[PDB]
Amino acid sequence: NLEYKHPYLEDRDVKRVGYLVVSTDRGLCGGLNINLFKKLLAEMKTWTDKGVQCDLA
Amino acid sequence: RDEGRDVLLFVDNIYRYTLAGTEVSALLGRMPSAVGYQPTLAEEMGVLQERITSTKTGSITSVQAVYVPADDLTDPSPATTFAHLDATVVLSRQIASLGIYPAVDPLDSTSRQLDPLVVGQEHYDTARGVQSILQRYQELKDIIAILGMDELSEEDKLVVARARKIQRFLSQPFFVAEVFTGSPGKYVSLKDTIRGFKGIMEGEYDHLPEQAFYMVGSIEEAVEKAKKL
Repeated sequence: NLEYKHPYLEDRDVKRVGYLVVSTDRGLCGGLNINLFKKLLAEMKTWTDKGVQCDLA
Repeated sequence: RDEGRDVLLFVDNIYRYTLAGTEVSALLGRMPSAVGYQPTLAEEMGVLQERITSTKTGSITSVQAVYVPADDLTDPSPATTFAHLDATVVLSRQIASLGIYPAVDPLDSTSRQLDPLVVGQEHYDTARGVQSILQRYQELKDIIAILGMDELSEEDKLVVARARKIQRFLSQPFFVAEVFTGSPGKYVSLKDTIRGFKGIMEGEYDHLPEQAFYMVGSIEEAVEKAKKL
C-alpha cells in the first residue's frame, strides 16, 4: 500500500526541517543538555547554510 | 623644584625606610605599636610623604615602589601609605601565578583621577565597564569551581568568557623584561587601550580564542596572533 500514497514513506526535496528536542526539566547533570544542544546547533547550521529553515518542537 | 619646574622623583621601596625606623624604634626606647611597628609610623610616613608635592614654583611627578610585607595589604605600612597616593596600582601574587605579568589587580587598583570630568567619558565608562564585568566574574568564580561551567545561564557564560579576554588583554611584554623572557617588548597608546577594551566589551572580538589576547600590544596584534593560533 505504501507507494500509492506514502503518509511518510517516500523521500522528497528538503526545504524545511523539524526537530523534536528532548531537554531535561532539571539541571545539575553536567553537560548532558549543552552537548546535545551544541550538536543540534552545529547540525542546524549545515542546514541553514544550504538555505533551509529549521523548526523546533 | 624651587627653581626649575618639572622634576621626576623615583623611589624604590618607601617601606625600606619605614622598616629601617622599626629596627631602631626598640633601641630608641619607645613602646611598640601594633604588630611591633613604631608608634610614630603615622608621622614618620607623613613627614617624608608630605614633602613630595607640586609647588607654585615647580611640580614633581613621582612613582614609588611601596612593598607590602607577607602579602598583607592590611599590614600597617601599606595601610597608612595608601592615603598619601594620587594613583594606587597594586600587584597581586594570584594574578602573577597565572601568567599576567603586568600583575596589576584591576579591581583593588585605583586612582583619584579616574574622574569623568578629567579623563573624558569614553575613558571612564570603558574603565568602569571593564572593572564591572571583571568583578561580576569574581562572583561567578565560586559556583563555577563547585558546580562547573555548564550551570551558568547563557548570559553569565558569556560574561566569564568576555571577562577572561579582558583578564589577559591587560597583559603585555615589557621592553626591560626582554632580558629574562624571550618575549620582545611593546608599548600601547592610551588611545588604543580604550579602543581594544571598549571593543572586546562590545562583543566584537569574541570569535577569537583567549590566547589571542594574552601578551600582546594593540588589539590588531591579538587579531594576528589568533591566526598563528
